[PDB]
Amino acid sequence: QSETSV
Amino acid sequence: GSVEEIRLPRAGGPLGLSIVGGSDHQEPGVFISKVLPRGLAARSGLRVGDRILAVNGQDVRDATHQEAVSALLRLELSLLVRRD
Repeated sequence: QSETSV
Repeated sequence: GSVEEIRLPRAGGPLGLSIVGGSDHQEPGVFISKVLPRGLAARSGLRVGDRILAVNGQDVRDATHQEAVSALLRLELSLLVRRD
């Protein structure tokens, strides 16, 4: 699991 | 719920949003987990909990996390999202 900020 | 297109200008700054989920990461889909309060995504109408359906016309409903990341980074950015 991950959260990717862009 | 409801489906909206949200168009953002590609002006060279961050989009100001974060995503979670993906077809590799129960409730299926790629979701907006954070919208930075004064960033471009917030100003443009994006909201936490929105599901990203399409990025510049490209279907990401069943995309992996990394597939959705790549589509977002790829002149304007069109995000088809579902909410509610």
